[PDB]
Amino acid sequence: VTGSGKKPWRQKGTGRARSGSIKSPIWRSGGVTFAARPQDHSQKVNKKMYRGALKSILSELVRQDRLIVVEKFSVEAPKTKLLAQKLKDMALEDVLIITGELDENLFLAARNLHKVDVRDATGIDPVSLIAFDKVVMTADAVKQVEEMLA
Amino acid sequence: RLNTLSPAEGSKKAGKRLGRGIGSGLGKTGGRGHKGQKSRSGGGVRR
Amino acid sequence: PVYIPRPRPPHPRL
Amino acid sequence: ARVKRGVIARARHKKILKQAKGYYGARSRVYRVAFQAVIKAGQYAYRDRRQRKRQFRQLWIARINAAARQNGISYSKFINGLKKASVEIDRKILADIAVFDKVAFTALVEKAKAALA
Amino acid sequence: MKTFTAKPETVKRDWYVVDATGKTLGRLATELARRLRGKHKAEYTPHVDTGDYIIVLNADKVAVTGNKRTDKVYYHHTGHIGGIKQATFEEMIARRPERVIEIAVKGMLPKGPLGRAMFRKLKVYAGNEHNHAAQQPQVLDI
Amino acid sequence: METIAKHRHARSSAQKVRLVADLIRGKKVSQALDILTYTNKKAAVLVKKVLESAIANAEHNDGADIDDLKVTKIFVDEGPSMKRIMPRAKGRADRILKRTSHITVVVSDR
Amino acid sequence: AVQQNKPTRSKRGMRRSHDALTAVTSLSVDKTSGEKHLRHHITADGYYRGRKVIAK
Amino acid sequence: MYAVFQSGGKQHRVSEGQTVRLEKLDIATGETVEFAEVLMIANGEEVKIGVPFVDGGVIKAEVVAHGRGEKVKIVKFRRRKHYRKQQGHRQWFTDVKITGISA
RNA sequence: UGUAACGGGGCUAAACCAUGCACCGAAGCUGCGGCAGCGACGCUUAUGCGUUGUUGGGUAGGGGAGCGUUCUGUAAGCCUGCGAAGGUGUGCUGUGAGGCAUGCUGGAGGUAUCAGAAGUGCGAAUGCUGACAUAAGUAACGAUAAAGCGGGUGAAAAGCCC
RNA sequence: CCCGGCGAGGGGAGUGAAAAAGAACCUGAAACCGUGUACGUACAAGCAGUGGGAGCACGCUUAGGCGUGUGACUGCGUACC
Ligand SMILES: [Mg+2]
Ligand SMILES: [Mg+2]
Ligand SMILES: [Mg+2]
Ligand SMILES: [Mg+2]
Ligand SMILES: [Mg+2]
Ligand SMILES: [Mg+2]
Ligand SMILES: [Mg+2]
Ligand SMILES: [Mg+2]
Ligand SMILES: [Mg+2]
Ligand SMILES: [Mg+2]
Ligand SMILES: [Mg+2]
Ligand SMILES: [Mg+2]
Ligand SMILES: [Mg+2]
Ligand SMILES: [Mg+2]
Ligand SMILES: [Mg+2]
Ligand SMILES: [Mg+2]
Ligand SMILES: [Mg+2]
Ligand SMILES: [Mg+2]
Ligand SMILES: [Mg+2]
Ligand SMILES: [Mg+2]
Ligand SMILES: [Mg+2]
Ligand SMILES: [Mg+2]
Ligand SMILES: [Mg+2]
Ligand SMILES: [Mg+2]
Ligand SMILES: [Mg+2]
Ligand SMILES: [Mg+2]
Ligand SMILES: [Mg+2]
Ligand SMILES: [Mg+2]
Ligand SMILES: [Mg+2]
Ligand SMILES: [Mg+2]
Ligand SMILES: [Mg+2]
Ligand SMILES: [Mg+2]
Ligand SMILES: [Mg+2]
Ligand SMILES: [Mg+2]
Ligand SMILES: [Mg+2]
Ligand SMILES: [Mg+2]
Ligand SMILES: [Mg+2]
Ligand SMILES: [Mg+2]
Ligand SMILES: [Mg+2]
Repeated sequence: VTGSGKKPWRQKGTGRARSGSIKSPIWRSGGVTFAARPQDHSQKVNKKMYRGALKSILSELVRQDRLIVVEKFSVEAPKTKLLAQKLKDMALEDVLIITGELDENLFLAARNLHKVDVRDATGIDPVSLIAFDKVVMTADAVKQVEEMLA
Repeated sequence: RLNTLSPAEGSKKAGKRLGRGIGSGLGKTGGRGHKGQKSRSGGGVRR
Repeated sequence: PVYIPRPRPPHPRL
Repeated sequence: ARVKRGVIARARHKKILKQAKGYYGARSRVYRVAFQAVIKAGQYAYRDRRQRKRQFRQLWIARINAAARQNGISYSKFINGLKKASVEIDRKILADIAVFDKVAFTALVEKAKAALA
Repeated sequence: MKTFTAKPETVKRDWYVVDATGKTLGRLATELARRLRGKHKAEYTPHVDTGDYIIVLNADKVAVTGNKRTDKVYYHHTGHIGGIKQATFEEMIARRPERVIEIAVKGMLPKGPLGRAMFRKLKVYAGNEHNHAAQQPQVLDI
Repeated sequence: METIAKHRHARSSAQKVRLVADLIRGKKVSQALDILTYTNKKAAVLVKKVLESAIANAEHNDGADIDDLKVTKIFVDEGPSMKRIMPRAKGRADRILKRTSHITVVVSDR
Repeated sequence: AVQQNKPTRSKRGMRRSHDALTAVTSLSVDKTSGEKHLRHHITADGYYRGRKVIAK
Repeated sequence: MYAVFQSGGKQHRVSEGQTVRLEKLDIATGETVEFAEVLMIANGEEVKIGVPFVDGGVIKAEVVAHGRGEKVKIVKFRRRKHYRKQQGHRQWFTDVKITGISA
């Protein structure tokens, strides 16, 4: 606290409590008793536990039919209109598209649908897998991800 | 589902907060006995 | 306010 | 993650004052002093729920004693004649009879007398 | 169901006259206190004076046992510091015999507005005549 | 109609004015005015200048009939007490409070 | 030389019970002017018993 | 004509046609129950008492409704000893209605 | 200080002794209801504990279980200008932390659930800050060099002007 | 516009959705100070409550009483850390 360190009043004589510095956490405009440091909250989850988490999330996506597997699936013009119409055809609304490789057209088409995210077969993650309504995995991505999980 | 994952029982022991009332067990010297040295701010003999 | 005087010499109860 | 604890403290102090409604002076306007009164009122309630079971037995007994000395037998010999005749009426019913139905209590007294005879 | 309670307005209070001649002061005033407080009534309720007014006659002729006649002292302090004025039994009987009974019954009545409202219903009289005949007190042999 | 006339931030204590205000209550204005005119106080001046108002705001807004006009409800409330500082012996300072009072008069035909 | 508890609103009011003001019982209309004036005080116009005793 | 009968060890005195408030009885909220333990029958003037019981005594009641009583608040407390405890209680009660009384 | 060495009245039994019978007398025990824990054949299915027996005063303290507030995700979801938070009443409900529904004020935000983090819960620290009490309409109005009157102006003159 | 001192402050009128949004300006709590109503209180003793409880006032149901407000009188009761 930008201040001084002088006893605001002597130790005796005063009728008020024994105080030491205008900065004390008690006082108004004083310091916080335990000021939070800028910390890190990254916690280590074992490689094996992360793999064993994905190998369970995917099995349950299968069991819950939220995993729609397809062959090649992209577009020809980077038109979010085109991709949205394509999803209308697929009768879906909120989908994580795990393609084999980021197809710049598909990526640019999905950039602007806040219910659709296109990820390569490697940048997948549990939070997204679970959160998104349905995940569509091109068979390329299926093979890639199963070999990644090993 | 995101709002359905719940940890297995006994995982989170739910912490222990000292000096937060009379109902909670601790509080008013928070499980560190009455006055003394082992009950001071930072007190406690060396190893 | 900002200044506090010393109290009177207390009872010399020696 | 600062939490301005300005609603819980308020709606708790108020919850105490609402219980303190009806107390004299600042004892019902100030939370630092209504709190003592409310815990003291709790002690008094928890203790009077037994002092009442005492007082009402010692009132029923007084009424039965009245209406028994009326009919010529002390409370002791009355209860004794009752228990001997194995009549299990309790002091509350005895007192209320002795107040409302005088001839019923007179019949009770006569039965107790006969049992002691 | 709630037990009965005598109501202040609904209750009736009889009268009684008692002849203190030769009666022992205690065993007179004691029964007087019982009656005044209302124990003799089955309609008793300890927060309402269900007792019957009592008129004491021959209050001079009350008697005490043993040598109490000249040794039972009645003290009272006059508020002022040194004045603890005492008065023996004979001096009390000679000055004003009402106070003998009145004290013996204030001592046995409850202490509190109910007590000082029960003691309002005792009408001790020194001699043998009482002008309360208009209320028709029944004779009482205690 | 209950005509209201107030006086907020009146430079006078909230007690010295209640002393006067409690004189005139439920009284015909024809009598309350006399009382205040021959009351020896300073709050008498305030309450009289306010009662004049209330009567005028009755006769020029709510109709007429200064004849039948009782001071239905009159009350004096604490107001913003101006702080000031006064020095005492040995350097001590004591915060004195210049008091203020919201006078309220409510006169009605009744 | 100083209090030792605070006298409540009860005392702060009862002690003021007698601090109430004394409303003047009644004025007295002048003899001939018809104006109001305190007894034995001259009327606001300088009349007293109906005599222009002031002319001011 | 009233009857003295005990249900929860607390003997009530009830006339035919009025309600009571018992300790809960395992009876559906609209069923008819009886008490075959009458302790005394006013029977107008000639009261029947019975040594342990009025032998022929039978009271017929209709259970009006169950319920939970007023919320009492227990507050245990020891001054200066850092100990208090709050607790509620609502005793179950079975409002019945004395339909019939038989000596 | 004021009896003052029965608690008081008072008592010659209303004292002491001995015998016996009654009765009052606790939150003890019993009676009916309710909860919680522990233990024992169950039900084999993480049990309705179907049943029991038993335990349940508790400070320092150990253990178990929770309520609640802020923020994040679930949530571009849901609620909401046909009234959100907040404030204030009322009723119901839970064993408690508490919740719910709703009246009025408010006039635009809130957030279910299941998890996650805490600046997570105040009555005290001669605590800090702001506000308002009390003493109180009381002391005091600051040199005991001194004021009085007429006229003026002014809404009001003891204090301003003459 | 009216009261007002060619004031302060206010009541009307008017904008405004709202002026108990009027610049002392969103909500507007609590302490604290009033005004009105209901009940109690001027022969009564004490951690100021609780248990009981009459009376009185009021809302509903009718007339079964109940709920609310007070609480006369009485048993017990010497705050908190
Ligand atoms: Mg800071
Ligand atoms: Mg790594
Ligand atoms: Mg504490
Ligand atoms: Mg420890
Ligand atoms: Mg300590
Ligand atoms: Mg030690
Ligand atoms: Mg230690
Ligand atoms: Mg914040
Ligand atoms: Mg008992
Ligand atoms: Mg006593
Ligand atoms: Mg100086
Ligand atoms: Mg002291
Ligand atoms: Mg005065
Ligand atoms: Mg002496
Ligand atoms: Mg027990
Ligand atoms: Mg038991
Ligand atoms: Mg036990
Ligand atoms: Mg325990
Ligand atoms: Mg402990
Ligand atoms: Mg919030
Ligand atoms: Mg408003
Ligand atoms: Mg904190
Ligand atoms: Mg605080
Ligand atoms: Mg001050
Ligand atoms: Mg004052
Ligand atoms: Mg003084
Ligand atoms: Mg003086
Ligand atoms: Mg002076
Ligand atoms: Mg001077
Ligand atoms: Mg002059
Ligand atoms: Mg001068
Ligand atoms: Mg103006
Ligand atoms: Mg706004
Ligand atoms: Mg505001
Ligand atoms: Mg307020
Ligand atoms: Mg009176
Ligand atoms: Mg007297
Ligand atoms: Mg007193
Ligand atoms: Mg009481």
